[PDB]
Amino acid sequence: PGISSVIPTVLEQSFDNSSLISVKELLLNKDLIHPSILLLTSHLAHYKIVGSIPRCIAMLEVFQIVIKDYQTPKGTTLSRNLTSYLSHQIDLLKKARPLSVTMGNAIRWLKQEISLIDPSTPDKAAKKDLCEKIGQFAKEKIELADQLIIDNASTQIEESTTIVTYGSSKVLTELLLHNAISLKKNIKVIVVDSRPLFEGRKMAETLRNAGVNVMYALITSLDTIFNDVDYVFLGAHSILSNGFLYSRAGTAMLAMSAKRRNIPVLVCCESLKFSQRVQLDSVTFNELADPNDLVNIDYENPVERRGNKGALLNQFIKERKFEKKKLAMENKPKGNKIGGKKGSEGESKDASNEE
Amino acid sequence: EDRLQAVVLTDSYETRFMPLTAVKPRCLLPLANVPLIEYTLEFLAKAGVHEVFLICSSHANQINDYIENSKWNLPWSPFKITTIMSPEARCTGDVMRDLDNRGIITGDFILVSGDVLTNIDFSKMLEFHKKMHLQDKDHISTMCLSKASTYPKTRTIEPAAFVLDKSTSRCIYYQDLPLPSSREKTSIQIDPELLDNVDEFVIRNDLIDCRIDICTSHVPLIFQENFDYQSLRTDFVKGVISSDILGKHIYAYLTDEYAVRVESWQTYDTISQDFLGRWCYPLVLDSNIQDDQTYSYESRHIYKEKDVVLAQSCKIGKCTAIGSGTKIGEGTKIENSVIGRNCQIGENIRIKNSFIWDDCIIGNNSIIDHSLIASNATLGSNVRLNDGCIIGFNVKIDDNMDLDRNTKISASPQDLDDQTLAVSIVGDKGV
Amino acid sequence: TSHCRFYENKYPEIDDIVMVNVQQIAEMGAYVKLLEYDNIEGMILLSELSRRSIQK
Amino acid sequence: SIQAFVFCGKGSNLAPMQHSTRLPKALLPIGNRPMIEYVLDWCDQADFKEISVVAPVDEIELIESGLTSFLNSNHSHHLQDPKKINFISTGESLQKELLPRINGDFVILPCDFVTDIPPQVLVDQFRNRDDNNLAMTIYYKNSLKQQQFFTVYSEILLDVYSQRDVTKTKYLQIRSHLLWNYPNLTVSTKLLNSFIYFCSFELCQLLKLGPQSMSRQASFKDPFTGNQQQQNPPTTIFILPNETLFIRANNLNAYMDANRFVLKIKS
Repeated sequence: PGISSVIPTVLEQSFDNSSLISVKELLLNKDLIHPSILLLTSHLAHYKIVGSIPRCIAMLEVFQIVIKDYQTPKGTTLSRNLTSYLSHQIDLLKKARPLSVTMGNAIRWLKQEISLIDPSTPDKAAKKDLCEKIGQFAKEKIELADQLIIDNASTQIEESTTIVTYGSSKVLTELLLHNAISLKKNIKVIVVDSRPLFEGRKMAETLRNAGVNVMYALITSLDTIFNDVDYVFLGAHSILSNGFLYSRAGTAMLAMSAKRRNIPVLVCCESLKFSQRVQLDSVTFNELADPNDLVNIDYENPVERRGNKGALLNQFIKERKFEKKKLAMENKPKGNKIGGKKGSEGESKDASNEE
Repeated sequence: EDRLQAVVLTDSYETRFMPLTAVKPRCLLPLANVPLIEYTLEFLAKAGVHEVFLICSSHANQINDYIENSKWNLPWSPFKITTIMSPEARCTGDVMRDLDNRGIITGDFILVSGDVLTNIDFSKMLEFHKKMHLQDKDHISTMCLSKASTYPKTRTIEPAAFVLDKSTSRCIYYQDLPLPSSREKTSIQIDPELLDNVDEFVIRNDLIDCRIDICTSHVPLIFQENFDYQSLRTDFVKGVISSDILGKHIYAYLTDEYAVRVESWQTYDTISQDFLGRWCYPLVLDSNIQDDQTYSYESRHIYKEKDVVLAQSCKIGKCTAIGSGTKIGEGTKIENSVIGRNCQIGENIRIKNSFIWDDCIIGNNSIIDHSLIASNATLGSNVRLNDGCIIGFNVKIDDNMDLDRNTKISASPQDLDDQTLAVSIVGDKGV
Repeated sequence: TSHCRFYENKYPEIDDIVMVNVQQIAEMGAYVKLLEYDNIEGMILLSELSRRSIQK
Repeated sequence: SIQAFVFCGKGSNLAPMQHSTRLPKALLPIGNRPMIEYVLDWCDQADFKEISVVAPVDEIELIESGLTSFLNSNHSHHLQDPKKINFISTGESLQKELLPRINGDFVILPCDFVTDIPPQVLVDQFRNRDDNNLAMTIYYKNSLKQQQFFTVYSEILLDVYSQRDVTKTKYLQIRSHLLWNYPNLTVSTKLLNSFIYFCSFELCQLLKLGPQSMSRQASFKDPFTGNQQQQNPPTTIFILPNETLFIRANNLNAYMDANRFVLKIKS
């Protein structure tokens, strides 16, 4: 594949469930590697915008492009080394940064598709239909799911609502936009954001660009707007067969607060977000990047400054670790709405048999 | 560097604020219940001034009275306030000449022009100035600069221009052009004399204006020598630079902190908005410098003072302020506004980025979409105004009104439209 | 304005074939407009529509 | 996807070895290490596949010989000859000719190079920040009058306008409508432009329908005006020029500098 390891930073005595670091700067790249994937990796290394949902879509697009580029060889067959290539790609992705359940599902589907179509069929005719099928899948298991979510929201949400959210949950943003402009109702939307990621800020900016009244929030306090807050949706990434949620940042805290004060929380998701794997703590599987998001003194991301911060090894023993993905609870997110419209997260795998 | 004395300019540009000024002046008017010269005074105090020069001319008596009222006439402070007499609507050259003739200052003196609100430390700057002076004999004055508010797309009138230096920090040129309404000039010429002596150059366009100078014992002599100067930024410093005295240099310093001078209406509005937000940290309404005001920060972005009466079923927005003793019945849809102390209101105020000054009686019903109401200018029944509307002094508004953008309302109880006594553009009575 | 039936008569017969363009699903089935026999709506219940993810 | 072009010409600017009957511009061993060797090394570093060197009327086989013998090469390097050459355009006329062979992106690099800086970071910059075109400027000679000046931006990093000092009106000029969008504009004194060009996917349309560029500068980066009139058609992402600064002492060839380069190399 190329070059691996050779990186600074200690193994850390506290929290080491997954490996922590990689390929950022390109040197001596292989001939067969498609550059799009490399570009994507480069983006992800220092990404602000995407989270869970759009990433998968991007991956799908890339795969489609790859398929379009590839034709059946004379020596090797269509199902000879494709699988190997896929595996290699997956490995590369893993090396870059750990992935989502949706992505895995997509991979599985692709594998199934590969298994399905026999190599004896005409090649031109084959991918003509295959690509169409892929497109159809994309339409159904993403856009249609989103549409369904929107419609669920429509029946449920009262005549004009104050809405609170966290992160970069693209579907939810889209829904908000729809509420603002398409169906036309009052949108007192409150967005919270942390230090390491400027996702919330970005979302706010986007809302402003569409013409929405936004309330910006940080870690130090949340309750200042609560003690008034009436209806809340949480940030989503992946669901388990427990009834729990594996999501981003201090969403758990927010959920807890909601539970304490007046009203519970609800999350809407895609029907292909669900896993069959299970966990129950923020120690199980940790998603990590480099401890550098808080080294630069606030404000913007690319700055390059002279000051005081930058003591990972310089002074007498110092560690500056963080986490990205944490455990969201069960007793509080009562709502789960998918391609099967209605249900509770207490019914943690009721749709897994039906699919 | 102990014991200092400075000259400050107040009521610099009237008629620029065209709706106001007839009996009550320009600088006396508050930002949000609090006057603008107070901040300047505070700054001066912080600096450590022992002798204060101040100029009064147009509607001067009232200004003087106000000064007397403010707690600085007593010898508890190291500084005293003295008034310089000058004719109606004047420049800065004549006044400077007068000051020179009078003749008091020995050493360093600071001239501040316009309306400057600062939240910056200056001791370090002073030290730097001192160091510079110590470095070489032929050295003149210090200047301040700041990064502008993102992109100038709503601020249309003034686009600044500066050609600076890294090591010693020095500039010569300055330029302004309109454009968005009707385009004209597309060319600006730059000095080609001596450049490679310092080598390094940093050009910066859009920067916040204030006009501040820390001056040494050269300026009055220079004035005495050459009596052709009118303004300091356009003619004086540049003139001095351009082969007048050999070896004379200036110093520059940059600060990213909030410091804006007021000149127009939209700019003023923006400043007000900024103040409403938590942009300033040494200058906030909860700290209270005067120790007679009781404003404190509250939930859903609102400023308030003690005891406000309001009827049931309410609807409130963001970035607002409500004064003490404002007696309100039913209504209020408050979004982005300032209201002064004590305002009797009948029913309903539809507020969409509005503004209200000191003591305003409002009758029945008002659909307001971004407008300003001035002091003692009482509102009758049915008030309807569009964007950027500005009202003047003693305007006794009665029944039924409709106005649009850029309309200006008089103050005289002289030339301008929208009359004070007996309605505005529905009847003609007055001067 | 777009109207008028494709054949000679307004209303279809028994055993004849028609092509439909779908507008909305669920609750009943598909009470949808035809592109073979007039623009007036024709309905299918949730049973005859499918044989072998159906709602997707 | 990835291909590069190597410009080669004739020694017209240089004064005191270059005017010999059989010696070329590409093969000049002035300062110990060969001149095109560096270029080759750069190419190797850059991971670019099918790289083609463009040749003028003078020297047709010598360059081929250089490519083949002396040196490790391995990769398929080919020397192609266009016909329309005048030199009254240095390589513009060559660029115009070679356009249907470009499948994706192409980099313009002369035969004469002096390099010490890391070169991956330029490429990376070109890739990442959604840049249409990127050029480079480097510091003045550090080792022991009338000068040249250019426009810069330093905190995003952007380029605006390019004018030297040979043929111009005595006093400087700044446009008004090219300021209300993108406000802050800075001019530096010490910097020296190395003349390296990076080109994206959609640039081939300009050099076949209507050319105006002279010495590869005029109609390439300066027509980025999106205000005033709207008469010249913009090709789609908006037209945006870019520039970056670097520390190490190595620069361009335009005047008498070979002697200085020689002095420099031994360190």
